[PDB]
Amino acid sequence: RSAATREALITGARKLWGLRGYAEVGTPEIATEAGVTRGAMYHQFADKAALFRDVVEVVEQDVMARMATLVAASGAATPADAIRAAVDAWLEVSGDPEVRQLILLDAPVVLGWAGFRDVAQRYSLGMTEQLITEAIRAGQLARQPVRPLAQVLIGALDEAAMFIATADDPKRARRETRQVLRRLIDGMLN
Amino acid sequence: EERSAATREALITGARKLWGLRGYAEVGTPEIATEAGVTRGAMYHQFADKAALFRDVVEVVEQDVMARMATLVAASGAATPADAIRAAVDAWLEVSGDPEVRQLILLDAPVVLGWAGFRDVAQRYSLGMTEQLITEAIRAGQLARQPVRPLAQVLIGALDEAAMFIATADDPKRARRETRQVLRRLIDGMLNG
Ligand SMILES: CC(C)Sc1nc2ncnc(N)c2[nH]1
Ligand SMILES: CC(C)Sc1nc2ncnc(N)c2[nH]1
Repeated sequence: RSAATREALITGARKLWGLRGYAEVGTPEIATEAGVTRGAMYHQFADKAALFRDVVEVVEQDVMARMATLVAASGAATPADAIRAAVDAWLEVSGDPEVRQLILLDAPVVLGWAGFRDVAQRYSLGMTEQLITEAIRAGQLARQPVRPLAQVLIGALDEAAMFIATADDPKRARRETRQVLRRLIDGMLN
Repeated sequence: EERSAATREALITGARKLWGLRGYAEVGTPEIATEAGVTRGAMYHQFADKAALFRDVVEVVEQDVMARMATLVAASGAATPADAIRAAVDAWLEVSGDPEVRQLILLDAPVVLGWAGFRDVAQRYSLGMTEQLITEAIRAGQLARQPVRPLAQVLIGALDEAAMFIATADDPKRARRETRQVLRRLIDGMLNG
């Protein structure tokens, strides 16, 4: 009922904002894409930013699912190779035009830095801490505090993706950034 | 004329002090005018609104952050580019740990300036110094030849997240010790020297 309306609105908002950006699409156009009235939409979402918060949750769930599948697919043989594949998986997924627009460009603006940090960490800290713990257990990464390392790596990878997202030559930005991240990772791994 | 130049400096000083202590959201422009000893009319002549005064406060705070980083690196006695990078990382944790810098740069500025605004300021102050330390290390053979701007950007993201993690940690003393250790391991893995 309400759940059907909310799911229609989130789907339509993800599609249209994914293509043209948060700033360029109003709630009435999203209501039309979804097949609901303005009244029904206003009942479910106070304002545009509330609908965007639910869009970011569903997109982040999909980002983390896709990254897990690419890492499972990579044929990584050790925890060190799992971390290298996880970095390749992030650059691949964050290079999706919808992810670029909603997560890398719009979410930091609409959510704020604190908001974006909270979402990024809520979705990514667990996977990141896991990869670090497995590398430490396999003797391929120095025993060190896991959470601070995970935090710093997430900040590095988020900034890498945002640099590529806004680069004048994104093809070259991506190749050069991937080399930077490999050197950084490889200096930690043994 | 001289009265107005004095008023502008008094407002920036008083706003920096009070917002530094209690946060942007907790201090209004009337209290800042009173602190500075000027009328609301004199404050309104200098600053269209509260956020315009905050933008000028961020500029003098950022100038002092970058000056203090340069001072702490000069004071380290670093003799090589590699040792200057190690000193610069320790200097950022020290400077970003100043309670006024924490409150105005790490907490208030992203909110008041917005994302685009805050990133533009952060880059204007930090990218130059960072790229210079990287170029010197590459020239000295202490860092592999590579494109400078992508490395600078990734390291700035790492260092910004380190500072924000300490700023909001349950135990900031421990967060800072542990973050300093992981950043030292990270740069020592990349530096030939
Ligand atoms: C996969 C991780 C090693 S890196 C990462 N950064 C992120 N930022 C925003 N949303 C996410 N899901 C992120 N994941
Ligand atoms: C230059 C390096 C220590 S990293 C750095 N990130 C920053 N963010 C905001 N304002 C600054 N001055 C910053 N410096």
